[PDB]
Order: sequence, then structure tokens, then C-alpha cells
Amino acid sequence: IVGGYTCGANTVPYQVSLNSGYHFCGGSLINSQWVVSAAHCYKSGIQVRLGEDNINVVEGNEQFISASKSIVHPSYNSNTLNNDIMLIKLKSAASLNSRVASISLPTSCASAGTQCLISGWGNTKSSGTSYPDVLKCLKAPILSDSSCKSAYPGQITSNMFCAGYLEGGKDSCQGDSGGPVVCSGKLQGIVSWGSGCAQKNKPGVYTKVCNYVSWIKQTIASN
Ligand SMILES: N[C@H]1CC[C@H](O)CC1
Ligand SMILES: [Ca+2]
Repeated sequence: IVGGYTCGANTVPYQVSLNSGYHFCGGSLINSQWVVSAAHCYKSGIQVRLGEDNINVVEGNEQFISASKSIVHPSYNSNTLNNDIMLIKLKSAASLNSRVASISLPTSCASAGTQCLISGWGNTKSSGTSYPDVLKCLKAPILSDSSCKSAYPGQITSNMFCAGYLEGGKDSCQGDSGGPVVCSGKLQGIVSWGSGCAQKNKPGVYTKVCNYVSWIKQTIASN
């Protein structure tokens, strides 16, 4: 997260870190056994880390649970990043509490102008490289489809939305991939892609989660 703030320990209780020897992606806990992340975060050997603040220190509220199964969206295209969504099932159910909690799926799509919370352990610099170890947060509005398409000609599908600031300076970045965009207590987005981070007229692009609720529910119900 570039131009954000320190969230505070366990204040984003649905935020997970995906770990394969190291943090490589964010995710969102949507029930005791399932995490939603980005399809481009797919790899084998995933351990889901819940209750994290400092990802380099065991602080006492963590639950480390290995993934039993990953399900990338059937229509995910890695070139265009269309349908950039995946589900990860935990080998055992997480113990839910105030610091480890699921986030609600949307019942309807959020509109341009809606304020959201974006979070993650990604790069905090737009030019250099500095990785924080505590969770960073950014409050950011959803942008109009028209401004999103104008920022990224030929690249924005019906399964994507822009959020952030056209002036630059505040954005998600490398390492935030797969993490949450939550608006009014609903998971509306997944950190997906962008051109650099926090660059003028290049806001972050996010997977439009409301399009996938039926797929998520049915997949969970049979897996
Ligand atoms: N704003 C996006 C966040 C994820 C990334 O890998 C590229 C920039
Ligand atoms: Ca920790």
C-alpha cells in the first residue's frame, strides 16, 4: 500500500497472508474454511496465515492453516487478468473470534463514489522498494467505469473496477495482490492489477467480486 496508514493490529480481521516460505499475496476470509484471493496468486504449497499484524513476528493471535485445495476461476485469463479470482480451502476450519473473522460477500454491486478500505503488506513506495511488516490500510473511493476505461483504454472488462485517486500518491502495490477491497462491510473487490503504483491517472484495478457470488457460493457448497 502506497500513501496509506498503519491499520493497527488485527483491526482488519478478515485479512489473510498467503505464505509459501514468505508472504506473497493477500486474501480475504469469507467463512471458517474458505479464503478468496486473486487467480494470479495461484501456486502450490500455500499456507494461510490468519490473525496477522507483523508478518515477521509471532505476536500471539495467529492461526497458520495449510490449504487443502485451490480453485482458480474456470474463465481466468492470465494475459488479460479477466476473472482474476480464486478460492482456497483450509485443511481445518479457522477458530473465529474478534481478531479472526469472515467478511460478508456482497448482495449487490457497489457504485462509483462508494468509500472502501484496501489493505495489505505490499510495497509502500511508488518508485523505490520498501516492504512493511505490519498491515497497511488505504481508504479509497470506487471510480466511475468511464474514468476507469479512460485511464486504461482496451483493458477494463465488466469484471473489473478502478478504485483510488487519479492524482496519484495513494494506491495498492506489489505484494497487496489478492487482498481485500471492503466497502460498507462487504467484500466488493480483490487487489488485481495496475500500471505501476500510485501513478497519476493510473489507479488500481480490482476484481469485481459481486459478479462471482453465485460461483463462490456454489463452489463452496460442493467442495
Ligand atoms: N495497484 C496494483 C496492485 C497490485 C499490483 O501487483 C500492481 C499494482
Ligand atoms: Ca505475526
